[PDB]
Amino acid sequence: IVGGTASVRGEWPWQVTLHTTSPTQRHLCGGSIIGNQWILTAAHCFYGVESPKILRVYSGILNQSEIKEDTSFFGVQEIIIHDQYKMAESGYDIALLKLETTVNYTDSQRPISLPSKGDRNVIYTDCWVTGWGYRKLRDKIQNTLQKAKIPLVTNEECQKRYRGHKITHKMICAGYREGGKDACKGDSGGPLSCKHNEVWHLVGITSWGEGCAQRERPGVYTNVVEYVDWILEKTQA
Ligand SMILES: Nc1n[nH]c2cc(-c3[nH]c(CNC(=O)/C=C/c4cc(Cl)ccc4-n4cnnn4)nc3Cl)ccc12
Repeated sequence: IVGGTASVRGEWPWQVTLHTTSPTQRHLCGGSIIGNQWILTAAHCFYGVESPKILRVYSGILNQSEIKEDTSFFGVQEIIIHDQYKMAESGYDIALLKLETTVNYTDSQRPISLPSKGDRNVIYTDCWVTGWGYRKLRDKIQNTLQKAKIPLVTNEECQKRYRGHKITHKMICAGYREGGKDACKGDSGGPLSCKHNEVWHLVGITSWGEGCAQRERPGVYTNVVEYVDWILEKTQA
């Protein structure tokens, strides 16, 4: 996260850190708890992941440094990537992780609601991007989960900033005209969380952008509301 601040313990309890363990253990991507056995994340996270066997999902983490050889984690039973996914910038950047067991929810590990039936035309004005990603293009994974408030932009404005890409209704963009706050490398797969009537909703999944926090280059997120039917089909199968 560029231009962000440190979170405190319990602040973003749906946020997970997805680790790979091959060839060494490290943070790969963010994700969001959406059910007791379900994480929603980005499809691009699994480029070069040989199988679910090497993945570990950690919940209830503020600092990457908390994770040691005895820290509990959830195994991944299945990775469900959207069947139309090819590359982040072309869309369908969405994946479900089915966990090997159920999360018992606690103050530190909580679900976030999907955008609700009947809310398709809500204007979200309180949206936040979170993660352990870089603070600039050439950086490192951060120890403490970072947060930044970022305004949504219209798809029409977003398309005008990305004339080399197809910005579709299945994407949502967020950024400041003058830049300075954004997601960056290592934030992908995590949430764009928006609060409406004091309830958090998973509005976006961090996906891609041109640079990080540049002027007139909003971050591009998977528009979760346009995948609710897909999510419900996969999580009810
Ligand atoms: N353990 C690790 N050390 N170093 C790492 C790097 C990565 C990593 N992830 C990605 C995937 N993209 C993203 O996370 C977010 C992109 C991104 C998203 C928005 Cl909304 C706006 C601008 C973005 N931009 C970021 N950079 N150019 N644009 N690329 C890299 Cl490289 C993952 C893990 C580690």
